[PDB]
Amino acid sequence: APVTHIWYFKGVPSRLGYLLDLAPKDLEKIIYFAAYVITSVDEEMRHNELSTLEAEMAVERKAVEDQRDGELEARAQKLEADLAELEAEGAKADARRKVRDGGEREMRQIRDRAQRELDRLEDIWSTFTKLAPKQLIVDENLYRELVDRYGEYFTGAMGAESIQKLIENFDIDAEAESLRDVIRNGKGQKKLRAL
Amino acid sequence: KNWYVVHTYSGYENKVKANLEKRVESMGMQDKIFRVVVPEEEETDIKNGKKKVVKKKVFPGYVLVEIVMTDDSWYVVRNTPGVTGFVGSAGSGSKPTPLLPGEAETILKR
Amino acid sequence: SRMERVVRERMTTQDVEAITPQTLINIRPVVAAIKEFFGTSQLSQFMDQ
Amino acid sequence: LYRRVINRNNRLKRLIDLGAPEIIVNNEKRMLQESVDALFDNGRRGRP
DNA sequence: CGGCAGTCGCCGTCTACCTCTCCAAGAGCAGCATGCGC
DNA sequence: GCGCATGCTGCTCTTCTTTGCCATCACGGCGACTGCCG
RNA sequence: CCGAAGCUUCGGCUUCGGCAGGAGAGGUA
Repeated sequence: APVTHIWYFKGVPSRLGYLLDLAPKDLEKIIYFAAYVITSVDEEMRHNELSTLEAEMAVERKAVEDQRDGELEARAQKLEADLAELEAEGAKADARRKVRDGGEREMRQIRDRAQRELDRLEDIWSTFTKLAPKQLIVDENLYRELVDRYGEYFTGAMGAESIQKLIENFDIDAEAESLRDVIRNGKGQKKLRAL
Repeated sequence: KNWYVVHTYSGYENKVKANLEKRVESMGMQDKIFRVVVPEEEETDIKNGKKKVVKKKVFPGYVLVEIVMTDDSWYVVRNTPGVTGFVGSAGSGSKPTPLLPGEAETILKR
Repeated sequence: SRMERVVRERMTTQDVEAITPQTLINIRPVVAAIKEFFGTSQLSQFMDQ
Repeated sequence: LYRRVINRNNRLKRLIDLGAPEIIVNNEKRMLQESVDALFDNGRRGRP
């Protein structure tokens, strides 16, 4: 398996980090198998299946919400039937109101649960849509989720074998003229970074 | 109650096994650790009329031990005389990660 | 302290009713520490006569 | 340090050409990287 | 976005000569050799 | 008389780093950097 | 490279044998 020369990555400064435009902490995380990175993301198919998967994810979210509705329905119905067959006739209606409050707390719990699942799917969508090369993706769960749903288009892994791919698919000239353009018309500290 | 992995030195897989096994009973935790299996294969060392079938550990140094995730369970498991430490640095290396159940079943094919 | 750590770790892997003080005690760490102090040390110096 | 590098490389080769799960291979690759780093410059990262 | 100040790591710290001592071991895995039992 | 069991003995590695062990280390100059406040 | 032993035509030829790293402490100018 490929490895990385220590001289060109753990220095002051980091020459590999200066060439690849990455913080040294990110390089240390990628190299020592603690986080993922996206080597390349196809922009053609993605730019069409964008709307395609938009439709698909709308469908999915609808399904999710409807399943929530159905579970709610079932549980609520049963609970209410039970509490209606007996409005705590031994004391007062207030004991039935209290068990109904418990039931509504349960309802709100399930609500929050489903809502959080909805926003996690939202997060998924967000991350998958705006995805560019050189974007550290931590959390193995998220990575595997993305590689399950939209496993095509984007590619990436961790380790020095995943940095060999970034270096191999690198164009020196475009970055050189980009840096020269930044130095030509710029100020602040971005000029110092470009220098 | 998922199947986790652990790391031992070298040749200490069965010493680690016995140690953990007995400890779980003596230390009193017969409700978190449940099953321990050390994957092993086979090597035909026939001496032209004298078979052997010696231990050929497919994964030397790795003992997969099912364990309910807690804190004292982690203590007893990792501090058993012989184990170097846990596996699963996926998230920097804070907590172990449960081995993919399908991968566990495929490991337990034999 | 090293011998105490060893005996504490070994007290939970042996079987009861066969545990005796002579089987729980290891002498090697103590003699190793003593012979490391009296030999390769910066304060036990060769005498000048 | 050469013996360490050779041992880790041999274990990695045998584990890769066996159908091992991904977690164990990643652990072995990290350990090999650390061993090579210690060969070229001992003490720069982590402990000597 | 945009300054901003603490902070954290890495670099360096004179030349030549003399004498002495000390520098992983126990655990483990086979491989038999002979004694004891049926 | 033969098979099984247990002790001399070749014989080649093996020695981590958690909820642990470990205890610290000057002093000045320089440069990135990095969370933090505005 | 040194030693031992033979042939030696006196240029030499043949046999055998043989090695030297680190850490710490104290001292002189």
